[PDB]
Amino acid sequence: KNTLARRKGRHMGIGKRKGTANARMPEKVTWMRRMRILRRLLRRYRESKKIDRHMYHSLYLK
Amino acid sequence: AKRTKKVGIVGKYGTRYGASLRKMVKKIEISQHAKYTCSFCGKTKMKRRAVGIWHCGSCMKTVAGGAWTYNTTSAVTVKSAIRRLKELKDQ
Amino acid sequence: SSHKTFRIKRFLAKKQKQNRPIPQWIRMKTGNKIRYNSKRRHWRRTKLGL
Amino acid sequence: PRKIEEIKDFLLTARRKDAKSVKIKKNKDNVKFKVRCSRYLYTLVITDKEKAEKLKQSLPPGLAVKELK
Amino acid sequence: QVLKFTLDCTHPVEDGIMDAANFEQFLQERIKVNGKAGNLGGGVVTIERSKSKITVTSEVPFSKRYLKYLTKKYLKKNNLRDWLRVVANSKESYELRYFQI
RNA sequence: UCGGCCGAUCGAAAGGGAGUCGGGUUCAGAUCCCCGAAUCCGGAGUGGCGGAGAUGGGCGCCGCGAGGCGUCCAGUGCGGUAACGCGACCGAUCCCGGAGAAGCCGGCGGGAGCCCCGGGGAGAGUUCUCUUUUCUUUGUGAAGGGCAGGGCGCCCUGGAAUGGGUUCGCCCCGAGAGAGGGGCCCGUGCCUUGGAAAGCGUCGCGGUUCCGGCGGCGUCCGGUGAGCUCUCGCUGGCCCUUGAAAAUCCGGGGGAGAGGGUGUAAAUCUCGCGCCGGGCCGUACCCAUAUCCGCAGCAGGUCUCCAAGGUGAACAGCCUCUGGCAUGUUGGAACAAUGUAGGUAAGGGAAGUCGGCAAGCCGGAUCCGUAACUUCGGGAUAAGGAUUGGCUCUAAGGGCUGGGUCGGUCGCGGCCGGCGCCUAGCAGCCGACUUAGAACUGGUGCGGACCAGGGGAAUCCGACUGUUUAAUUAAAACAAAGCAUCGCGA
RNA sequence: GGGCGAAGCCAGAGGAAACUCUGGUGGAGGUCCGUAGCGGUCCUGACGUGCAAAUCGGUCGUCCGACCUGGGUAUAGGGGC
Ligand SMILES: [Mg+2]
Ligand SMILES: [Mg+2]
Ligand SMILES: [Mg+2]
Ligand SMILES: [Mg+2]
Ligand SMILES: [Mg+2]
Ligand SMILES: [Mg+2]
Ligand SMILES: [Mg+2]
Ligand SMILES: [Mg+2]
Ligand SMILES: [Mg+2]
Ligand SMILES: [Mg+2]
Ligand SMILES: [Mg+2]
Ligand SMILES: [Mg+2]
Ligand SMILES: [Mg+2]
Ligand SMILES: [Mg+2]
Ligand SMILES: [Mg+2]
Ligand SMILES: [Mg+2]
Ligand SMILES: [Mg+2]
Ligand SMILES: [Mg+2]
Ligand SMILES: [Mg+2]
Ligand SMILES: [Mg+2]
Ligand SMILES: [Mg+2]
Ligand SMILES: [Mg+2]
Ligand SMILES: [Mg+2]
Ligand SMILES: [Mg+2]
Ligand SMILES: [Mg+2]
Ligand SMILES: [Mg+2]
Ligand SMILES: [Mg+2]
Ligand SMILES: [Mg+2]
Ligand SMILES: [Zn+2]
Repeated sequence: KNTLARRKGRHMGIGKRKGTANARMPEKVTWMRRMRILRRLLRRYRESKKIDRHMYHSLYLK
Repeated sequence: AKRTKKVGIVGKYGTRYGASLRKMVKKIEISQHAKYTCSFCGKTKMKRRAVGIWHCGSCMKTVAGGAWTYNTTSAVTVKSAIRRLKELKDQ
Repeated sequence: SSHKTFRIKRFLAKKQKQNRPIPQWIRMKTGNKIRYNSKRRHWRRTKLGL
Repeated sequence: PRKIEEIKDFLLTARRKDAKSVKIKKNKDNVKFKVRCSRYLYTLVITDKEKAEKLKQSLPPGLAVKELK
Repeated sequence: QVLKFTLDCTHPVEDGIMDAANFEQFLQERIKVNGKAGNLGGGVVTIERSKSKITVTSEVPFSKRYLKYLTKKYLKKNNLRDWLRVVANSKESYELRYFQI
C-alpha cells in the first residue's frame, strides 16, 4: 500500500529524504542512461538513413 | 573547465609535503605517466611498466630507459659518443 | 580436534579405558585397603598431559 | 547416461554381453527403453505406442524386461 | 473459454445444518466480475443448482480459489466454519465436509 | 653408447595438487551406510571385441556388360584460401615452449542464487464490516549431447579525409577502420538422457506392535531491476612496492628407428566399448555469556563461511519472518536514607570550578550563502539564512514491435512487378523509479522515533598521515619525507 | 554507506596567436564523515575482598593503508628484539 503511494509521489517530499541526491540517484548512473539512450537513437537514425556518417559523428561528439 | 590554477597532476597530494616538493615531483610525475611515441611501430603507446622499463602496447617491444623519462639526456649523449668512437676506431 | 594422528588417538583411547570405577568385588578381597579409584579423571576438572 | 537416437542402435546395445537388464517406462507422452550396461544407462525414447509395443516383443531373450509401472 | 467450476454441498444439507438454496442465494450478489458485485457482471457468470451441487460457469477468466474464498465467507457468516471445511475433491470442483476427529 | 635437478632429507589438514553427485536411512554416522547415476588413476604378459592404419591405380587376360585371374606400382589418415576442423592419426635419446604460476584498487557488462511484482493451483488465517484478500508452498545433481549467451590482440574480401568506428570512461585504424562473411574459447544458462520411478504439497485407504506401504490430484504461466551476494569477462589506474617455488601434466621441433609385399596384411593408435584393482590414518560432539585458555558453567580472550522483509544513503539504528532462547549462578514482599544508571526543572545563565569537568546546544536532506589566511591544493558542512508532514494532482525523464502503392492473382494465402511517398515521423503495447511545480489541508506540526558536526577569534608545540610506556603518562615524546655530514672500489 | 573532486577527455564561447572562460565527463588521494575491525581520549564514571591479578558503560582516535589478522618460520638472557 505504501509502495503504491510512493509511485504517485507520496512520502517523498523534502522531510522524507535522508540521503544525498547523489546517494539516492547517482549522477554517474543518470549519465550512463542518458548516454546509452542517446547513442542508441543516433545509431538507429544512421542505419535508417535519416542521418549520414558525418552528421552522426558530429552529433555523437555533441 | 580548468579545474586547478597551478598544481595540476599533484592536486592529489592536497596541502601536504610542501609546495616546492610538490612542484619538484610534478614534472617527474607528468613524464613518468606520459605516453611516448614508439620509435619501432610509430604509435603513441610506449608507456612505463616499471622503473626503467618502457613497454609498447602495439608491437609488444620492451625498452630499457630512464626511471621517469623514456630516455635520459645522459644516455643520449653516450650513444652519440659511442657511435663517434666506433667510427673513429675503424676506418 | 577432529583431525588427529593415530598416536594421539591411541593415547586418548587408553585414558578412556582406565577412567572407570573399581569393580565391586575388589572390596571383598582379603586385605584390600582400596576404597575407590583415586585416579579418576574428569574432562572438565583436570586436563590431559598432551 | 547416454541417449540412443534410432531404433537399430538400441537392439545391438541390448544384445551386448554386459547388458544387465532393460527397463520400460511408460510416460504420458513417450515410452522409454533403458538398458543397463556396464558404464552407461542407454535410454531410447519412442514417441508412439505401436513401435514401442513392437520393440517389446523384439527384445533379446534371457534379459530382464522389468516394467516400471 | 468455459470454466465450469463446481461446489458440492451434500454432507451438510443431509444433516440439515445448512441449505443449498440460501448458499446459492448468497453467491449471486457477492461474486465480483471486473470488481463489481451484483448482476453477475452482466450475466456472463451463470449459476445453477442440482439441489446439492452448485456449479459456476463463466466465459471470462475466473478463479477457482475465489469460490473457496466466497464459500469460506458464507460459512463464517453462518457459524459453520468450526465444523465444515472446503476441500478440493478434484479439479474444477470443491466439496465441504466435516472435521475428522 | 647416452645420461648435470650440481645434490640426502624434512618443511603447509588455509598455498600447488587427477577424480562424487542426487535421493533415502539412525537414538546418536554419513558427499563414507543403502539405492541410483557417474568419474579419476593404475594394470592386462598369454594380446579382450570393434574401428582406424587399410586395403587403390597401371598393364595383360577371361568375361555380352558388370565382374573375376595374373603381374607391376602406391598406400605411417583426410577436409578448409585461411582462422582451423574431423574418431583415432607410428616414432626414441635430445631440444624448445606452455600450463601449474600469481599484487592491490576502480568502472562497466554477462550468468546464477536471493529479493520484488502480476496471474493459475493446493492448504491454511481473517470475516463485527471490508477484503476475487493475507500467509505458506508451487524441484531437477554430477557427467554426456544440442542450442542460446558472453568473449577474442583470430581468418578472408576490401581499402578508409568531407576521417570514421566507439565507451560510463576510454580507446581503435594503410602495421588494414567501417562493412560483409567466417573461425575459435568459455559455456556454471536453457532443452534433452539422467527424470519422476525420486522429492515435495495436498486429499484419502489399509495395516507388518516401528510400512523407502497403497492410491488420487498437483508440481503452472509471466514481468521487472544503478537491487544484494557469488561468479565469469572486458577495460583502466598505482608502485624508487612489480606482487612464490616445486611436484605434476601437455604441446611442438627433429627423425635415430620400426613395420608389409598387395595380404581380409604388418608395426602402431591420445577413437568406442568391455575386464580387474585402489591399501594406511582421521571422521562422534562442542567450537563458546557452559564442552577451548583465563584455578570456575569467569561480563575477558579466541581464526573463518551463509545472511530475509520494512524504514533508510546504508552490512547504521529501530520493528519483524525463518531459526533460537528464557533474562544470564536464586525467588517473594515493599518502595526509607545513601548510592549506580537515566530524565525533567520556573527566573538567571558559568556567578560554580584549578579548569565549562559533566551535561546541554548543534545535527539528515534541499535551496541559497560563505571571511581572514594560504604552500593556491585548502580553509569549507566556514560563518549565516530558509524549507521539510499529509492528501489530490500536473509536467519531465524509457523500451518493444508495426509504417506499403496494389488479386497484373491461387503458393481468402505465397515468388516478381506496372504497382506509392511516413522522410517536421506516426500507431499500438509494456515499464521502473526519480525530480520539479501547484492546489487543498492539520491547534506552526512535520530529518516528529531512530539516525544525526555546537560555532568563532587568537597564542604555544609538533609539519602532516603514522608510532609509543600490555596494567596510572598518547604527548610537545619516537618515526617521517626533506636537508647535511662521514666511511668504503671488495 | 556517504562527502571533496586531482590528472586525462568531450562540447560551447572568446581569442591574431599564446591560450583563456563556462558546462559536463572522469574518479586520484599514507583525502574527509562514519560502520565492522583495530586502538584506548575523557568522565580522573562504574568496579576496586571485582565479572575481571586491568574488566565494564558512555564518550572517543583511525577506518585503502607505515591497515587488521590466522597459521608456518627465524632471532634466547648480558642475549634477542
Ligand atoms: Mg577449562
Ligand atoms: Mg614433505
Ligand atoms: Mg551429525
Ligand atoms: Mg531435468
Ligand atoms: Mg573491421
Ligand atoms: Mg510424483
Ligand atoms: Mg561432524
Ligand atoms: Mg565467558
Ligand atoms: Mg592452567
Ligand atoms: Mg553462565
Ligand atoms: Mg533483568
Ligand atoms: Mg530467571
Ligand atoms: Mg532552569
Ligand atoms: Mg529557562
Ligand atoms: Mg569563576
Ligand atoms: Mg569562586
Ligand atoms: Mg565535555
Ligand atoms: Mg574556521
Ligand atoms: Mg506541502
Ligand atoms: Mg604530531
Ligand atoms: Mg615544520
Ligand atoms: Mg599500543
Ligand atoms: Mg599505560
Ligand atoms: Mg627544513
Ligand atoms: Mg584516510
Ligand atoms: Mg578519518
Ligand atoms: Mg592511557
Ligand atoms: Mg575511575
Ligand atoms: Zn611500438
